[PDB]
Amino acid sequence: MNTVPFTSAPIEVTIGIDQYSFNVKENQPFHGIKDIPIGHVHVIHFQHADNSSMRYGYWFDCRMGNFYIQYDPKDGLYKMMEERDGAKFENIVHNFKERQMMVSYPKIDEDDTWYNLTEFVQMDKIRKIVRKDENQFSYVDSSMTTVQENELSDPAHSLNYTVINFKSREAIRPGHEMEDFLDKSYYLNTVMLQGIFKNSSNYFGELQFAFLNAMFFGNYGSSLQWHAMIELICSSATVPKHMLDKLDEILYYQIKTLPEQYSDILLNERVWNICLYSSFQKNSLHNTEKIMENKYPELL
Amino acid sequence: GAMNSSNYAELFNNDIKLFVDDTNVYRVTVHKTFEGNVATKAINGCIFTLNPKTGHLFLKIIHTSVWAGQKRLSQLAKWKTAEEVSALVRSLPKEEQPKQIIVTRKAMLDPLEVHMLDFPNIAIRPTELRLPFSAAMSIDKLSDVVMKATEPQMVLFNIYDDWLDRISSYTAFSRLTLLLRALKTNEESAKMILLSDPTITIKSYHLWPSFTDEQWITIESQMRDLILTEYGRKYNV
Ligand SMILES: COc1ccc(N=O)c(O)c1
Repeated sequence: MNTVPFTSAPIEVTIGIDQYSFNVKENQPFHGIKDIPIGHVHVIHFQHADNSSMRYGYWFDCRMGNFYIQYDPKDGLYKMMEERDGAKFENIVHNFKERQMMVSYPKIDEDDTWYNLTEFVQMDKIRKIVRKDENQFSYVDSSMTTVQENELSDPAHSLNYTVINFKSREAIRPGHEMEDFLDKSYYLNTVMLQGIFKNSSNYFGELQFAFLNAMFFGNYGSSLQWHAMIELICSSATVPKHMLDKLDEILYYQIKTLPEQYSDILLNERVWNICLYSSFQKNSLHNTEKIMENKYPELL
Repeated sequence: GAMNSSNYAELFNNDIKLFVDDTNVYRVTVHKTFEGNVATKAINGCIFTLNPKTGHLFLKIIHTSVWAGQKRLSQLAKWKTAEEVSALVRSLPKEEQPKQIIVTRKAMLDPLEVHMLDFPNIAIRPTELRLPFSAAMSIDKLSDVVMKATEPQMVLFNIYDDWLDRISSYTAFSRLTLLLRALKTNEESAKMILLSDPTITIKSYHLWPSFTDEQWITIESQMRDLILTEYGRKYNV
């Protein structure tokens, strides 16, 4: 189990750690989060009590370094930093645990939710979508735009998701216009899976990361990317059977985790109705269709 | 975006543009089978691709053999239209290629956009306007060449005959839509009006009769009467 200590909490803030969250009051004696499960990426995220504008946070993997949080009163945010001095850090952490100034990552033992949301997400792939090579952790916020969004403006603060565009020369083979537009299998299997992602695990990893950024930060370009990646699979007549079964599991846990009150803004009516009821894979997503129909029958 | 009631004189500026109407590409007759089921038989069709400024009509004849062994023909027809329009554009010299193509039916947008990916600077536009081009097959010479075709064929016409010698494009298009609107509402009466006077003939190289300026005003007024008549016969007014 790993620990992310906090130097202090000088401003009142709601802190998230993965799908959990808690409120910290202005200058409350809070010194971090302990008992963080090893083996998964994690995200620690923030929403200030006095300006809910800009949810922001940090993706990290405790196996890659010792990380802590420190408020910067000049830039006005909680910043993740890495401590290279391992003994300084163990020293800091041990003192804060002895004084019981830390919240415990509150994982129920039955619960596989976080694993199921991050199964294919790798820190190495996050760091290629979020480019800031001097840090081992990645900052994301509500306002960051995607490469695709910028094409339609600061490139250093962009989310470099894989561009997917159904009416593009990449998506459409000369001479197979109708075939390729109505059945996206070429674009999914040859262009994206074989060509760009290399394998379905990397594809699902980016799909999962896009969802989590949409959910945790309200990042609109991330929600667009998540829906495009779902639509590309559902709009393909030929999909490896293992991918369809895994996609059903992935989407099920994403829909299960979504706050009931954010479904109006995080779920695209067209994509979901098309995917569950009109597409080639209309009959291949049983678990996702069941939870969607019981939880969000309005959208449909 | 869409060409509507507010932005149509753009039809007659000097940016090359084409209307594309696909309503006569896939044509069928429905009939009973010996077993009392229903079946269709395709007949030859055509793409109606028109420069409204010059009157140049690129009539691509769609021979029934293009449907042989194909499924979902109404969907295929839109993609075949887009394939042929794209082929036409590529066949034209660069300085003759359109800047815009306006499709009369919105279902042509995605097929044409996808076929024209190589031409990102050609704008593909819908129109809220209700243009009467489905009635093109009521023009005897166009119907004749479509039905006589035994293979795919492109035939070029000027749908304005020599009108542009005497009137503007604006007025010429105006006349064409009125003629076609009349043929669409009551083809029999429309053709009666156009040929009632055997002394006015259609030149071998023309589609419409050789009306004087004054006779065109009469004709035009008779076509408006006919359209209003049918509007009353229809709605009882
Ligand atoms: C002279 O231009 C036009 C353009 C559209 C028309 N009807 O939709 C029309 O009759 C005349």
